[PDB]
Amino acid sequence: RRLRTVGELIQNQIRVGLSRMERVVRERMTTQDVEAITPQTLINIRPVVAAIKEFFGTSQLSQFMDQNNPLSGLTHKRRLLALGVHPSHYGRMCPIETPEGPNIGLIGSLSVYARVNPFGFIETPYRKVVTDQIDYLTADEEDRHVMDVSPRQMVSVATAMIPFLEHDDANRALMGANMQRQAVPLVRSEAPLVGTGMELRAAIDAGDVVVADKTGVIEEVSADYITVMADDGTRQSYRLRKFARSNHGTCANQRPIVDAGQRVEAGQVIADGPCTQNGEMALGKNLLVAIMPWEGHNYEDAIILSNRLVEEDVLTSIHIEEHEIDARDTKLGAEEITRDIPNVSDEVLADLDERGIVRIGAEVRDGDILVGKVTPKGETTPEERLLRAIFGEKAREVRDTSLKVPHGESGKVIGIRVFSREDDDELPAGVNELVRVYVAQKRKISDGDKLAGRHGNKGVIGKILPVEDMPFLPDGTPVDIILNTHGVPRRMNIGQILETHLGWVAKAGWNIDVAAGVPDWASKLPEELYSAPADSTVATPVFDGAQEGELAGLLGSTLPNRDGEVMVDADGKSTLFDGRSGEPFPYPVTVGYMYILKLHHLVDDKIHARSTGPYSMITQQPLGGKAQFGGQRFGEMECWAMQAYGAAYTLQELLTIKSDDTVGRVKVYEAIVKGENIPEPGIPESFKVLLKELQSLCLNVEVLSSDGAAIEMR
Amino acid sequence: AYDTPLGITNPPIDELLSRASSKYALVIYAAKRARQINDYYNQLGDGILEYVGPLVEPGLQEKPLSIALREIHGDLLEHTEG
Amino acid sequence: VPGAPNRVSFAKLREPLEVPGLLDVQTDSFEWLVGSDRWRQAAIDRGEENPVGGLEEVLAELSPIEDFSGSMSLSFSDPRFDEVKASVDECKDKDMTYAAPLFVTAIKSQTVFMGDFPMMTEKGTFIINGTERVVVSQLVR
Amino acid sequence: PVIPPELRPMVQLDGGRFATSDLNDLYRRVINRNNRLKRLIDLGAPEIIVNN
Ligand SMILES: CC(=O)O[C@H]1[C@H](C)[C@H](O)[C@H](C)[C@@H](O)[C@@H]([C@H](C)OC(=O)C(C)(C)CC(=O)O)CC/C=C(/C)C(=O)Nc2cc(O)c3c4c(c(C)c(O)c3c2O)O[C@](C)(O/C=C/[C@H](O[C@H]2C[C@@H]3OCO[C@@H]3[C@@H](C)O2)[C@H]1C)C4=O
Repeated sequence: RRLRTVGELIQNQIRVGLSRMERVVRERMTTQDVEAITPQTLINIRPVVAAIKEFFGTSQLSQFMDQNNPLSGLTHKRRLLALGVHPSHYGRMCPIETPEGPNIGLIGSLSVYARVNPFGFIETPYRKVVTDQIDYLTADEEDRHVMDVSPRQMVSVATAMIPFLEHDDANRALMGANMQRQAVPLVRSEAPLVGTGMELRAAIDAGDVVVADKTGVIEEVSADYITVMADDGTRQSYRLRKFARSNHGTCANQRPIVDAGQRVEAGQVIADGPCTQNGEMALGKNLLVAIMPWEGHNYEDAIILSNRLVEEDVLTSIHIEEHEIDARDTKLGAEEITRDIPNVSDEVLADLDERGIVRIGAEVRDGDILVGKVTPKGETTPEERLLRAIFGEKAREVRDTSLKVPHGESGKVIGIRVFSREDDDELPAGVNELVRVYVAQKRKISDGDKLAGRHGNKGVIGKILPVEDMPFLPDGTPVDIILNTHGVPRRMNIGQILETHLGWVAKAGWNIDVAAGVPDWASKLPEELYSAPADSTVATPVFDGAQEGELAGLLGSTLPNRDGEVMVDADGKSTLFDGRSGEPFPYPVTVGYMYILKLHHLVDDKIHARSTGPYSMITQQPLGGKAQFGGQRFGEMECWAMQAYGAAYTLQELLTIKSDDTVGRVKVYEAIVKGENIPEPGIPESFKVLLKELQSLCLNVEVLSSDGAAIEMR
Repeated sequence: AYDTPLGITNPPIDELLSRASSKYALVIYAAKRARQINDYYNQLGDGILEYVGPLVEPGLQEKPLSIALREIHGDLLEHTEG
Repeated sequence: VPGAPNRVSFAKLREPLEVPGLLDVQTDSFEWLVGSDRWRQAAIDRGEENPVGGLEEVLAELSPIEDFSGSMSLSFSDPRFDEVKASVDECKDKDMTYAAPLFVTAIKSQTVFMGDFPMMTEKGTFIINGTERVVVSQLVR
Repeated sequence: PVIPPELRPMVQLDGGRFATSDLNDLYRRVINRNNRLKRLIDLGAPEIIVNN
């Protein structure tokens, strides 16, 4: 295990930059006579500075940091490329968090307690057998192998945060890790009700949480900053990231968790990060679940949600996106960014300021202008000049080039950063002005969004039911989500059911009601676990955590609600009333609280529709992947299905007039507008390009009809 | 049976396939007639050609392709197969 | 943890060794690279008595570069650092890179400048052209 | 034969950068050496240089 560490693999790139620099000091010192030579004048440091500049920019190891949650960035770090299963992989690098894609086996995350030796060897901690001292275990310690340091040695941070990890399959355990690093920060950031002990330790070390450096007392507490008055007398202050756009567009917001009069010890959490609450990772919310299949709306993976989640903004998340536009150094001259647009209504630029940039706090819908800008003209139609001269408008140059909002997105403008030429600032050559606009979106949870839990289960939101019609307990308390059972008797995902019952045990509390001792299931238990109040968090380590016997014992003990009625039996089931018909559901249905997440895949980003749009230059086909109107790809596999049906025209329409006919797609849009018949397709541009490619290869191709020997496309 | 067809599924393809040879002949059957109806509705079509239709009672906003299917269902027109 | 919330643990066992800083995988390497005085505190509970720096080790193994015809004293030693140009917020806002300029301090003896040397933050990340980057670790034989 | 330019385009990219097809450099490779060969023939150069 070489385990090239960042600094060591950085040094290796400096070797090449220095060695190739020394090759020049050998040659260029000979031509010039001596006493005109110094290590300074001859050494050109370009190869040295180019190597480091070429490393971060071009190296595959230098990666764009992935942070939509503190855990994703923490696990992006500690990740390692294995390109160059076994007993040595146990306790050093877990194959458990390898991606589910084709790169499985080449990519893995470092274990929790793994330490790196200076030479690159991975040292596992352990206790010689049970001695209290801890020594570094490795292949050298594999020679004389006799006790491990602790459980979850082979388990990483992402995997160690899955409660009841031992019950789920390695696949579902693997998917659960990837699902956690896909969560998005919610505005509320409610902590998990049931979990392991890693939430606290992983949150503070992620770096996105505010930690106190020295013991003291807070002097001031504000949304902007927090000041701590230390007993030593020194004064420390912490500026809080407020609605900062992350790398992938997730709002990074810090909330102060302390007050002025509080006295904080060193290392304590002063403010919560985006996905943390009270100093521990909160990647989702706690919701009331029902495992009954509900009239096919949760069919096969789909999940049904209560409208309460939309009303109370529990799954709502803020998303921010940056837009940029630049200025002069153009083709036919330098253009200027101005509010004036060539010909538009006064109401269209109403939200634009004196410079022409969208004013902060203003709302923007699809197509609205963000930054107004003009270009140099060609200044070179007759029919347009007549109307211009008639009504008095003039051929003021110009071509309208404005930064509009992309199709299918909306929000409010939080801030604008402008870089002008008047001020001396740093900018690329010729570019006079640079302005970046940041737009934020408050995204309600919507049908189609992808939700998932910690056990690898995932599925889209099938339907959002109004709060009135939902399976609800005799309390009148509706369930938040409704899951389905049919997944179990192939994949079995047992852990998903365990935390569901423990989620209800923790929400309602319990009291074992010991009489004449404690029951036998509490034999291996401590005394503090008994008699807990409602809404109590619970920690179950991966391999040393709870067991089935203690669970049912807690299922038997449930603090009733206000009126004293018990809502859940020892089987974790309850009689739910159909909110539509009113009749109760004939059988008891399992209910509880499960911790679910909101994955980065969202409907607003994944929906696309195009009627007409821009087309590529070389190939006249439409082009997707820009800010607007991406076209869908019709491959040969789809062409095979289209041929299997025997539909000749449908296939011809897609490949000629919908894609590549230069004169076709314009005359169809014309015929559709007039309401006429759609014309017969022409020759696709792809085929005309094919013939020229053959002619350039010195192959004389000729398209011959029945007569008139050869025809030229033109 | 089949209490009542709704929208696209009306008329049934089984009662349509009796009017032509194959399902592919059915496509060209109703497609070219839709070209004739949509022509007539816009106005007289190509050089020295008077186009007729619709033959059946038109719907409220019924499309010309949906009309031609009801026309074939009632044997209101014959075509020369092949 | 002083301000840690109360979370009941079902584990009847005890973990004596707290989890080491999971971010130490990135920090310990870059501190070894630059030869920070904090990594120089590894000689307080010493091992091998010499705290040779990564750049020094690379500069020492190449030093001196001897021309075949006549001897040339190009030996490099004791590289110098300057305080970081700007803060991470300035580098991310102004789109520049977070770096500390490094010039080697070493037959003429004219100290030479090399270039802007990127630096790692407390989160273990690099700002390269205003973008926060992370250098993964590679595993070869 | 020389392929039309629109199929081997050279257009100004975003942010002021330039972009072009490889055919332009591959065609440039040919016409450069074909011309230098004309210079060598007219120069009465030795056959080693000409045949090279
Ligand atoms: C733009 C960029 O930098 O992308 C980076 C990388 C993806 C970003 O860090 C990205 C933010 C990522 O962190 C998050 C992202 C959300 O994840 C995903 O995209 C998906 C959708 C797959 C995950 C998901 O949603 O399911 C989350 C990732 C989580 C996991 C388990 C994961 O994905 N692991 C993962 C995946 C990979 O495929 C590779 C990979 C690779 C190397 C050496 C790796 O170690 C990889 C790796 O560990 O070699 C290849 C051929 O190519 C290398 C291409 C790129 O590297 C650059 C580095 C330089 O930057 C500019 O010049 C260089 C450029 C040419 O290559 C890769 C390394 C390549 O395929």
